Amino acid sequence: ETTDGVYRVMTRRLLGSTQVGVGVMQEGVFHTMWHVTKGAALRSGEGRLDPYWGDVKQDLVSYCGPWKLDAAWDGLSEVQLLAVPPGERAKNIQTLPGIFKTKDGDIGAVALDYPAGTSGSPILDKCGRVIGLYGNGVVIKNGSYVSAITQGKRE
Amino acid sequence: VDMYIERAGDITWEKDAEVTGNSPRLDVALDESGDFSLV
Amino acid sequence: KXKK
Repeated sequence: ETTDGVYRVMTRRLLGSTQVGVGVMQEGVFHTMWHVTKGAALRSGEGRLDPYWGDVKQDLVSYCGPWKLDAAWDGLSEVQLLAVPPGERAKNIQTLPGIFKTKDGDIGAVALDYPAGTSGSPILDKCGRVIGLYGNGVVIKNGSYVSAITQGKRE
Repeated sequence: VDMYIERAGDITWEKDAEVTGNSPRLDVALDESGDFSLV
Repeated sequence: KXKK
């Protein structure tokens, strides 16, 4: 019910489902972006996952316990987006991040474009550790997209 | 509204992967509601 | 983005 892995986040009412995002189950905690769930509870099979920690400024939320993903981009190496697009199987895409330069420091950023419901897909280092989640970013002049590598703090 | 999760795979680095995308160097600001914007 |  909380087995480790990457998951789709779906919504359904009376008709079919829609994939609104993706997230990571690790160490019994589900990790996704705030804009995917708006910080609301999730169903997993017969069970309920309750929000535990989150921050709208970071655009992150964890379920069942505190944020567990602590790996950091090394600022140097290529990474992989494990993209889980709506209606498509999970695929690994390797890229060298660029940089979001902010007044509070630099953040790695990936220039990869996927549908909105791919939000929350994990970005990985060469050891397979999740160094952040995809989907909070900017649209540049030509209409293409750059996502921050958004990572929480493991307290 | 039923918001629910479904497993979609294992989290593994793929050896010999497709490398793509550029590496843009952008000046951005982040507001208190989580929006990034270009400066 | 098919910014979020």
